[PDB]
Amino acid sequence: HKSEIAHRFKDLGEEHFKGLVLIAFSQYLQQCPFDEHVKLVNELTEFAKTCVADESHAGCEKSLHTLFGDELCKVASLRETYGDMADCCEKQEPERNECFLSHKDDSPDLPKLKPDPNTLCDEFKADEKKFWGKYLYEIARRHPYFYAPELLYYANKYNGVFQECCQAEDKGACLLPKIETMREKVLTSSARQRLRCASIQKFGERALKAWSVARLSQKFPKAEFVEVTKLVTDLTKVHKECCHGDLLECADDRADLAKYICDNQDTISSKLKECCDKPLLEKSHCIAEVEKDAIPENLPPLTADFAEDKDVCKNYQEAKDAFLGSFLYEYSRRHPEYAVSVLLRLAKEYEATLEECCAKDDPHACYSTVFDKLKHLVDEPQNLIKQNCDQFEKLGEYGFQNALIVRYTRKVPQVSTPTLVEVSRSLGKVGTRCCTKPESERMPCTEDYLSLILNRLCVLHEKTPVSEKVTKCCTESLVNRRPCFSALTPDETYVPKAFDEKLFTFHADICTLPDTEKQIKKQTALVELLKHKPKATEEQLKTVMENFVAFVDKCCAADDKEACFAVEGPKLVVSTQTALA
Ligand SMILES: [Au+]
Ligand SMILES: [Mg+2]
Repeated sequence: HKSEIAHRFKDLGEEHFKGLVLIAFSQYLQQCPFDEHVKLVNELTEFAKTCVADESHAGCEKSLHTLFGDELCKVASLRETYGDMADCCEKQEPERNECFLSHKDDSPDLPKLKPDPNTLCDEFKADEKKFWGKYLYEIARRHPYFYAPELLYYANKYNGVFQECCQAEDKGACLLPKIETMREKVLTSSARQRLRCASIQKFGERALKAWSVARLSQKFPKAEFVEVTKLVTDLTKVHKECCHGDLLECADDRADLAKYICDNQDTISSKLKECCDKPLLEKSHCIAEVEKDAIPENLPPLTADFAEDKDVCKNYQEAKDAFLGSFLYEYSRRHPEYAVSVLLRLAKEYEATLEECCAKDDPHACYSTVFDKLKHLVDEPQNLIKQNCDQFEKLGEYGFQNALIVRYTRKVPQVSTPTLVEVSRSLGKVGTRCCTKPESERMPCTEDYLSLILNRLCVLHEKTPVSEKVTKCCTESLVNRRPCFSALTPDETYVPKAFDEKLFTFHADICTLPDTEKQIKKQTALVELLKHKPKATEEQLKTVMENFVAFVDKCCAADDKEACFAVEGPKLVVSTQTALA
């Protein structure tokens, strides 16, 4: 293929090709209408055909970055709509693309899609392929780093829901639990992916390679260290690809990996037959979430290769990363039950122990007892879960969430009120995800989800920074991010924010609000309280929360919504300044 774009079309087929390109446009230019995007997609798609006929046509030898980028620069409303993004056009590739990426909005502030059974069913029966595409649109433009192939898979599943439910009688009661389930999976899938993109973009491939080794050695402990390095290499490239935005190349390599993995399951995992039956995209999804394989029986103890062994310092100096990779693998395959995040912590620690012990007099005497500083980092996470699950069960979801709001607002009062609300809400849902799960399954479940959610915090923060505490924690480590935040305590350095009455005014429009957006208004007010009076003991906040509730309820159900929020509102406000010294 003297022509990359031709290659892609051949390799992917029109349907997906057309999808991935719409995703890309939707991800770079996030506030453009669906229509205007569809347009560009066909333009690029027609041309793609030109090149598959004539690999030698003018332009075909151009990179997919050049090509796609040139198209972006032709959008006429682009400076108007996107600002300093228009300036990226003045630049050569690959600086141009890099500039485009950096203008991707991680918090895009677009209407929260509140789905109507009846109307959505109409669009489906009408245009199934436009409906599918508009899904692709609306997700991708809200998740500009969403793993492109996986979002294809999700559009599929979304179609499978609507194709089935619009024929049931009570369409709504059929589909609405289904769209709700998926939604969580999609946000999880988004979160996971943005953490992959932040690994590479902020800590190098090295970082994301290790994230991999770990996870894969757990999935396929029956695989050689050779195999796993091949497998990793491949999957990192896919992820490097989807992150820098060459989505077609991404979707390709990923499918090539799926093909390879099934073409080799004999030297990877017994758990693969079920996956290696499916259609293209279903297959890859199933491989991702495969059952782990039984750990091989008679493996030596670790303590033999990496502590008892004589020439460990030596091997470590010979192939720094290989040796360390080796560790990560041997340790990862043995212990499926550890969280990935923990396993990697063990790895950096091991690295630290060797790096200190090697430049010493009697290096063996020093490193012999590494598995000692090592056990010490499997217990640290273990006690802080105990508390959380003790607290979740004793407070319920929304209640635990509010406790977290308080802890976080104290920890880093600096951070944007909107961020603290969204973050604390997600740390909350972790209770309901994990504490339910079997006592010993607990710590890994929580370690993974916190990994994502904390990254979300770092991602919103890095953009427009405020807390050196947040930044220090976000940048100093990737693995030790979670401990780093637990460590933080409130700042006597924090001068309390002044009283602003608009932060604690409640209009009769609090009863219009849905349950979710109702708690948010409430939770926001909690933050703005803790921000104004940071010293206030939960003693007081207790009756303050009981008080908003004494009031929201007394008016939202009063004879005249407003005459209440009118007079009874200011009452509450004078109240709480008398309440909080
Ligand atoms: Au636009
Ligand atoms: Mg390329």
